[PDB]
Amino acid sequence: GDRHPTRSAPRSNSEKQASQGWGATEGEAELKDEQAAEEIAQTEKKEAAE
Amino acid sequence: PANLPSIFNPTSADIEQLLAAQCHIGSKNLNVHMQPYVWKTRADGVNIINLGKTWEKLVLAARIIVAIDNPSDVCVISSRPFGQRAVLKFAAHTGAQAIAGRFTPGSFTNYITRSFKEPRLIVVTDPRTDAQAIKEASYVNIPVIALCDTDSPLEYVDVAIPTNNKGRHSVGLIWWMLAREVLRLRGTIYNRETPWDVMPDLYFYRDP
Amino acid sequence: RVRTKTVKKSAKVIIEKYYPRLTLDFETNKRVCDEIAVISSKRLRNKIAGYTTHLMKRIQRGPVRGISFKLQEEERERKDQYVPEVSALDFHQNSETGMLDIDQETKDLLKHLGFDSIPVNVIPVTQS
Amino acid sequence: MENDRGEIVDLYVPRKCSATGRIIKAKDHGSCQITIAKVDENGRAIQGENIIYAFSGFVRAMGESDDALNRLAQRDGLLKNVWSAQ
Amino acid sequence: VRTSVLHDALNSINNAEKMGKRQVMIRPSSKVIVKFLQVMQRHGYIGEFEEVDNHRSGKIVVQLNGRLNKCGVISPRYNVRLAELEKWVTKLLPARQFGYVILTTSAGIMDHEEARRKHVAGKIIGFFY
Amino acid sequence: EKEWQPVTKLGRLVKAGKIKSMEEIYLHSLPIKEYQIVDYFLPKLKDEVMKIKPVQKQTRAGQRTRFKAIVLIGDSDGHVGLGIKTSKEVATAIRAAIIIAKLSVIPVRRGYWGANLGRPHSLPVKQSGKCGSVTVRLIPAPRGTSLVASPAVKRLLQLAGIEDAYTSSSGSTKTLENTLKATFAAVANTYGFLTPNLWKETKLIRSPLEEYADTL
Amino acid sequence: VKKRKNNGRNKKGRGHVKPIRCSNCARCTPKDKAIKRFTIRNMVESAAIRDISDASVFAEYTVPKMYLKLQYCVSCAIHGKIVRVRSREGRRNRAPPPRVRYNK
RNA sequence: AGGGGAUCGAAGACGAUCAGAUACCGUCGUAGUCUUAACCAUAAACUAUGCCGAUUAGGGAUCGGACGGCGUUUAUUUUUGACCCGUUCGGCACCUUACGAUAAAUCAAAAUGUUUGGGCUCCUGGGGGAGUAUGGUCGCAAGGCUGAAACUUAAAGAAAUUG
Ligand SMILES: [Zn+2]
Repeated sequence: GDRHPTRSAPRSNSEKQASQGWGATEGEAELKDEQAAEEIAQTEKKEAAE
Repeated sequence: PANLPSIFNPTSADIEQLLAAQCHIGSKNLNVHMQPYVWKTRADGVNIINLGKTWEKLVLAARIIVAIDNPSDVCVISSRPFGQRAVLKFAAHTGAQAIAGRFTPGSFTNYITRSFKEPRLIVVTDPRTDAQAIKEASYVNIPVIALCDTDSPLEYVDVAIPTNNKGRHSVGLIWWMLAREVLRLRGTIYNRETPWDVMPDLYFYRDP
Repeated sequence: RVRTKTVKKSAKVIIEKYYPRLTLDFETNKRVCDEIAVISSKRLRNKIAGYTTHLMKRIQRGPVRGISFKLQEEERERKDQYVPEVSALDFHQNSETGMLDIDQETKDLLKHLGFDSIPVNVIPVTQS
Repeated sequence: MENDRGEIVDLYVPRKCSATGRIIKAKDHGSCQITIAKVDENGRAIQGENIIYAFSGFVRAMGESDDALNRLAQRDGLLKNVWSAQ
Repeated sequence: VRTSVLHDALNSINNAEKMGKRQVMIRPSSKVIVKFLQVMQRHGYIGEFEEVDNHRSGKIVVQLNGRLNKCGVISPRYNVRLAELEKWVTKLLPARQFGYVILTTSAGIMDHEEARRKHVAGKIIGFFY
Repeated sequence: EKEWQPVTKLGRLVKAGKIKSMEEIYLHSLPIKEYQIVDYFLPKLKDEVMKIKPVQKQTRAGQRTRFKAIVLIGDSDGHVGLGIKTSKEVATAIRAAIIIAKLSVIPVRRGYWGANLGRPHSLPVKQSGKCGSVTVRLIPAPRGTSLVASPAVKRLLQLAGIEDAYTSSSGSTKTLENTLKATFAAVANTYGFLTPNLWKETKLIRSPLEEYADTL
Repeated sequence: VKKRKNNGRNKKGRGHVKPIRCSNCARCTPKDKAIKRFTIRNMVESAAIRDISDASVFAEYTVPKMYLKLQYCVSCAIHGKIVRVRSREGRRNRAPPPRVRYNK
C-alpha cells in the first residue's frame, strides 16, 4: 500500500520551520504583510510612472 | 361624546348591503382573542360576528388612513385572488401603492431588491395568508391594520376589522365602504349626506 | 434544442424597450436587431430575433406573466370597468318576490341595535 | 433625570408604553406609534392637531395591542360600547 | 403544604409584572401581608387594594399599577444588628439612592431609612424595588 | 470618497440637515442602515481590532480558510458599538467589520455612586448580560477606583466613557466573542431599567419622518 | 441523546406487556414494540378465477379471500423492506401512507 | 427437600459450513422451564427526570363521576338504557408556540435564578488503579451491604457542523 508505511527516511518535515519558509499562518502577520506589499507596490509603480 | 359627533352612525341604508354580502357568517372555530367581537354563538354550529362593532372600528381605521401627508406612504396587501381586483381599485380612487399576488420577501428589509418601498403603514386582507408581510413589518417600526375573521393570529396587529375575510362578496364590500369613508373625511365627497357616484359591485372578481 | 438565459434575457429586454418598432414578420425582426443591438456573431444575432417573433406571436392573444411595459398598463386599465346594471348585491327584496333570509339569533342583534323596522325573513336553524 | 444642580445631564428621556409602562428601548424594532385624527362638527379632519399613542414590542408580540387600543380610545372618548370589563 | 403565605403572595405579584397584566389575586390574608402592602403603597409602587371577606382565611385583590420590579422575601428569619444594615443594603438592592428593605421590630413592621431615624432593629422579612 | 447618494428616506433627510442631532433618532427608535448618518452626527471615533481568528475549515480539497475579525468603536463620551465580520482576506474583513460596528452604535446612561456633584462617573444601577454559557455583571463604584476587569472587557469601558465600576464574570470566559457580546448587552439595557426619577409622564410627539415631506 | 420521544415502543402507564414471537425469525419482542400488518388477500389471482369460474360447482360465485395478521421484529422488518429509514423531520409523523385511488 | 415433568431448552453427543469453528445453520437431549415448604434481595429495577405546595399559554381528542338541554332509538316501554351538544372535578397522553430555560439535543417544566433564600431527605468532585485489598456484618453456597492506599497519566467525556 502506497501511503501509510513511508519507505524513505523522515528528514525534517517541520511545519513550524516551513511556516517561516512559506508564510506564517497567522492573521496578525498578514496585516504587516499587506503593509509591506503597499510599500513595495508604490516604488515599482513610480519608476514606471517616471 | 367628547371627540366624535353624532353624525357617525350606522344608518339604516348601509346595514342591508353589508349583511347581504354574507359578512355575519365566518369561522366555526373560535379564537380566544376575537371573543370580544362576538355577539352570540349560533345554535349547534357557526359563530356570529357583531355587525354593530364593525362600524366603529371601520371609522377608526379610516381615521388612521387619512393622517399621512402624502397618500403615497400607504401599502395595501392581498395575495388570494378574491381580494386582488378590489385592492387595485382602492389604489386608483385614493392615493396608495398596492401589491397583489406574490410579495417577494425582502421588499421592506433589502435596499437592493428592485421591488423596494419604505411605507409608513400597512393594510392587509388576511393575516394568516399574508403572514410574510406582517413578519417583515416587525423590523421597521410600522403599524399594521388588517381585515380579520374570528379565527386569525393577532400578533403585531394593531387594529382589527371583524368580517368574513373569506367570502366572494364580503371582502369587496368592506374595501368599498372603507374607501368611501376615507373620501368623506377628505374634501372629496364634500358632505356626509350626499351619496357617492360609484356602486359597490365594481369591487368584485371576474372568473376568466 | 432548448434556448439559454443569454438569448432569453436579450429577447426580453428588446421587446420591453422597443415594442412598437417591430412586428410578427421574421425578416423585418431579423434586420431591426442588428441596428439596435451590438452582437458579434451572425448565429447568435439570428437566434435572438427568432425568439422575439415567437414571443410576440403569443402576446397578441392574452398577456404573459414575464412581460411588463408602459403601453400595457393603460390599455388594460381601460377594459376593467365592467359594471352590472342589475346590481345583484343590492338588497334583492325590492327586485324579486322574496325578501332576505336571516336567523332568529341575527334578529335579536337588530333589536339591540334597534333596526327592527327593516323587514326580512327569519328562519330558525335546525340541528342538521 | 439626574440633577447635580437642577439641570439635566441625561442624554435623553426615553418613552414609555401606554399600555404597560415599560421604557421603549433604542434599537427596539417592533414598537410603533398610532395617530388618531380630530374631526370637526360636520365631518372634516382639522389639520395640525393630533393625538399620539405608543406601543411596545413586548405587548405587540403577544397580540394584545387590539384590546389595549380599545381601552385607551374608549377612555379618551373616541368610541362607544366597544370595550368592557365584564 | 403551605409554609409561607407571604412568599406565595409576593410570587403571584412578580409574575404579573413580568407578563404585563394589571391585576392579581391573593388567596390567604394575614396582617403581615396587608401591612407589607401598605409600605409599598405609601411609596406608590402599587395601586388600590381590595379586601373581600368570608368566614375563612380571606382573599385579597389588588390591581397592579406597573412601575414595579423584583419584590422578594427571605425565608429564614435572620437577626439584624443596627450596625449590620449597610451590609444588607449593599447585598440586595440595585442602587443606594432608592429601594427598600423591610424589617420587623417591636415598634411594628417597618422599613429602613426610618429605622435609622428611630434607632431600632429586629428581623428581616423582604425587600422591594 | 466623494458625495454619497442617499438610498433611504432617513438618509436623504439628514443630508439636508433638517434634524438637529442623533439623540432624537434614538428617541424614536428608528433603524439605521447607512453608515454615513452615524459618522456625520458622531465624528472623532476611534477603532481597535482585538484579534483575527484563523479557522482550518472543511476538507476533501484541503481546507479553505476564512478569517474572522472583531472590532469595536467608541468616542469615550457615551457612544459605543461592536461588530464582527469574516471574509477571505484580513483587509477586506476589517473594512467591512468597521461598517457593521458603526451601524450598531448605541448610547449609554451614566450616573452617580453616592451624592451628585456634577459630571456623572459610573452606572446608575447594576446590570448583567448573558450570551451563552458566560455572564458578566457590572456594579457601580465610588470615585477614585479605576476600572477593575480583565483586559478585554476593560478596554470596552473607556470607549463607552465609564470611569468607575466593579466587574464580575462567570462561565467560560475564554471565548472572546461571547464575552464581548455579553458586556455589550449588559451596558445596553441600562436605559431599560425604570428608576424612580423617570416616573413623570412625558408627552408624545410626531416622528421626524411624518412631520415633513421629503425631497425627490 | 434520545432519538424518539416515545422510545420507539409506545407504552406509558404500565410496567410491561407480555412479548410475542416474530413471524419471520421467531425472535421475542414486546407486543407494543412490534410492526403489525393486516392483510386481506384472495385465495388465488384473478387469472386462476377464470378457470375456476368456468367449472362452477354452483351458479356464479367467488371463492372468499383470506385474512392475515403478521408481526415482525424491527431488524427483520427493514431487511424485507416493509418499512425503511426516514428523514430527521419526517420521523415524527404518524399518518398512514396515502394510497392513490387512480394510479395515474 | 418432595410432587409433577406435555412443550421448549443451559451442559453435552452427533450433522453440516469453514484453513481451523470448542459458534452462528440441523436432529436429540440433562439441569432448568411448572407447583408445594423454605432461602437469595441483585437488573438499562429507565420517564436514565426524588417527595409536598403556589403561580404561569392556546387547542382538540380520551377514561371515571356529577350537572343542564332540543332530539333520536327501541324496550310490559313511559322513567331509564343508548346516541348527540355543553359545563365541571380527577387521571394516562398529544398538537402549535416561546413571554421563559439550556452548551445544544430539546423542555408546560428541564420555567417563575448574578434582579441569586417555600419545606425536607439522598448522591458526585479530572481519567485509571477499583467496586480491587484489608476489617466488620448477613447467607448452606454463589454472593450481598460498608469500603481504602501505594502507583500512573494531559487528557478522557457531552452536544452539534463539514468531509
Ligand atoms: Zn424477525
